[PDB]
Amino acid sequence: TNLCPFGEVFNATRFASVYAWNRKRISNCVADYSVLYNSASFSTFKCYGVSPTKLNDLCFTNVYADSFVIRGDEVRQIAPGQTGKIADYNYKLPDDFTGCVIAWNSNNLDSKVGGNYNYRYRLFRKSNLKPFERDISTEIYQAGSKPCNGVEGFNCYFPLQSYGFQPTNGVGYQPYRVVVLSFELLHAPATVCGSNSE
Amino acid sequence: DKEWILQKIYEIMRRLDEEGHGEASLRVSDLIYEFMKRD
Ligand SMILES: *[C@@H]1O[C@H](CO)[C@@H](O[C@@H]2O[C@H](CO)[C@@H](O)[C@H](O)[C@H]2NC(C)=O)[C@H](O)[C@H]1NC(C)=O
Repeated sequence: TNLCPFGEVFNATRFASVYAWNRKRISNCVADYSVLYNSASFSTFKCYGVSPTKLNDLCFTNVYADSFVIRGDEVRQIAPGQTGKIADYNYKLPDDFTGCVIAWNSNNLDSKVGGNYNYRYRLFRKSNLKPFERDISTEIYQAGSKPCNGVEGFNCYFPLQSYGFQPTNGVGYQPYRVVVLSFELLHAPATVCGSNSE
Repeated sequence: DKEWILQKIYEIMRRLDEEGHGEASLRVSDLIYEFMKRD
């Protein structure tokens, strides 16, 4: 009966920073994925299982919607098998991902004259993230031979950096809002069904 | 070791930000990432 509240995700006023990406569980509702696909101008809308139209005949236990902001030239890392600053240290998709990755330019909401400092990314980490792992820690990172003891200094860095988005950036360095839809199929009665299911 | 040059590149990244060179700072950040991946 209920229509799935994709609007609460895609139309949120503020998005999460990628290092602390947000996840919303979508359950117990009817989802029209073709209407979502057509709901706005997207720069990326790449599904790794089936297409939106084909999604509309499918039912899932839950749908997860992960959202955050990155640079336009980083959206390519939100994909199975990719490496880079974002895929390694911030948000990692599994090699067997079969959901959808959706993105759009948000220069008009997430940039500021003089630099927006609300959005940050992790620049340093001792190891790469596991798929769907989330690291919100802020331990001073030991880049050199000597321990940091919790104090910033020589080769001892705060692990997050601000994007500093300014509207005059080149488009590859402009902010993009990203939504990743994961389609969960447990051994369970479905709770999220497409518009043309059954 | 890379300790001195890593620190200098880190410091330029931070200075470029404070001076509003927000996009130049991101280019330096990318280099820090690639540099630190190397042995
Ligand atoms: C995000 O917000 C926009 C703006 O309200 C929604 O677009 C409207 O959708 C309704 C129903 O489909 C239409 O009747 C309006 O004409 C749309 N307005 C515009 C300006 O396109 C959009 O549906 C929302 N996104 C999601 C995923 O819910």
